Amino acid sequence: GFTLTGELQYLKQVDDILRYGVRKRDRTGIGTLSLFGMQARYNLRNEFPLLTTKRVFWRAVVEELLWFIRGSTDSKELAAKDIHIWDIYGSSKFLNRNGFHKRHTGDLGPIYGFQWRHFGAEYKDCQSNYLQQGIDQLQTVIDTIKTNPESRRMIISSWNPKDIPLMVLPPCHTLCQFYVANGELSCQVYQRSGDMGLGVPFNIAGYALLTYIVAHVTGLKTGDLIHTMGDAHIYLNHIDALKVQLARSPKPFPCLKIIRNVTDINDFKWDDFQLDGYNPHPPL
Amino acid sequence: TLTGELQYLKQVDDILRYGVRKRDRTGIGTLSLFGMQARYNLRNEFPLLTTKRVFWRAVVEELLWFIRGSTDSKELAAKDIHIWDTGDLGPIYGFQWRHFGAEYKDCQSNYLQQGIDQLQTVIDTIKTNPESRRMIISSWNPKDIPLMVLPPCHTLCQFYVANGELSCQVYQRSGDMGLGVPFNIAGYALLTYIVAHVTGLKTGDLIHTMGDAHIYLNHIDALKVQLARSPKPFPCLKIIRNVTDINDFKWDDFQLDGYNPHP
Ligand SMILES: O=c1[nH]c(=O)n([C@H]2C[C@H](O)[C@@H](COP(=O)(O)O)O2)cc1/C=C/Br
Repeated sequence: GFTLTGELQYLKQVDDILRYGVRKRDRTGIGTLSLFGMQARYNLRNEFPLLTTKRVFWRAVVEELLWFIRGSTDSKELAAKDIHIWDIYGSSKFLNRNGFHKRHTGDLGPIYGFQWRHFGAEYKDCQSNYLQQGIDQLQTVIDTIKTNPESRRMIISSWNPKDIPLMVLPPCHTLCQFYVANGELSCQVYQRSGDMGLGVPFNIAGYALLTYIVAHVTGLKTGDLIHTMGDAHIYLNHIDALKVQLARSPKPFPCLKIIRNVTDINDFKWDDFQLDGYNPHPPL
Repeated sequence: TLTGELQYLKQVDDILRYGVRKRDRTGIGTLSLFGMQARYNLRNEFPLLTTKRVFWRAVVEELLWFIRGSTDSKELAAKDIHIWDTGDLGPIYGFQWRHFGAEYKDCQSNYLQQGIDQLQTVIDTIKTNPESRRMIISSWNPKDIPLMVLPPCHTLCQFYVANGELSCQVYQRSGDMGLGVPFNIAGYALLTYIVAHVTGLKTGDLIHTMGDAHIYLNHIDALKVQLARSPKPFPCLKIIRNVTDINDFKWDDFQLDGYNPHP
């Protein structure tokens, strides 16, 4: 291979946004450097693509995925586990200032988890029960992988325009596609908007984890994660930090082991995962 | 740092040299690679492949068929274009582009003001919030998919403005390099030209992303021939009339110059 992969390509990406990126006025008010249309390959064979040049909150990644898997959209459940990444959007101050004054605290609307397990259902609130409503994208993929893995139609999309106005924020990782070859599960994720500073390393971990999880329950080996994105951007108030992180040579990716033989997609716990060798670089 | 049609050709070559044995949905064998991407420049050129003649008139008429939200294949046959061959194809691209989330009945029923007009929405957003990262047209509707004759290959696309130029990245889940992909490239390259013209913007890049990029085992020889050929300079597409309405485009409004494909 003469083309970069893994954390080298990620760093290759932030570098290009730093030299060729375009300054644009962002929704949040603060400016960003932007490039459009990127793609990075992350090998999943015998290693886990958890970025090492700066520490990734691994436990939040795990809990958020299981939070997606159970169809949940109540940020309080994450905060009940000291995972406060969605707390801002669940907070009462945000909900009222953004037209969601009738919704109760934590109600994130029809976010990822809802679209994953019940796409098409009419959303009520994060407390409601929606079982056997909508379309279970996650479970149809698992069924298709077991029945007809040659399929090129194994996709999970969160982009529901009809439900989007109810969402606190449009799905950044809009969809992913699974792919099976040589009894080896692969997964490409399309990310419409990717903040290189915060979200992108967090998402890469999640969809790598998701591929590991699905490949687990389907008896398949993990192939590759392909991280495709649209508006690849770097917030201007992060440039100084990203250039310091840029000089760090990334360490060997860690191992991921599942200590239990989970057969049910909903039956995964935080205590099921073993991460060996994660020795990221010291903070700023 | 590989430009133009050579991007497509290297992709073809890679799936032949590095491609994986994977079975097609119909039973035939294919060579496959998961995850690819190509950047086609739209500045003073149009990425219509030259190493093989592409059905230019169906690219245009199908798009204008998508734009007016038609799911009737008889509408394309009425212009001697039968690439979709009574009539009712189910809630395909046209119904998803203009009426996403509406209740589909048949190809003759009316869906105006029903569902969500993604196409006009991204148009409005370009004139209003060109810095938006949410300008997306998705054709993937798990609800309506079992009623489609064929699931959408081009799942979605995202538009992007920078320095007055309009760029589009399209996600194609499944790419037959032998036939589909070339027709598809020009399909979304043409789309960018249309939305740019309406919005008054320039044309940036078509970013072409693929999932299962594959080659059928019949087409190997016929692609080994095409790869032997030398690429030729891309044509120049000119929108000859000043159209303001996305629905006001006709075949006569397009002038394709300098297209010299191989036999
Ligand atoms: O636009 C296209 N481009 C393409 O390559 N193809 C090709 C891609 C693939 O071989 C086949 C689609 O079958 P599945 O992937 O669903 O099993 O047709 C098809 C289309 C039309 C889609 Br409607």
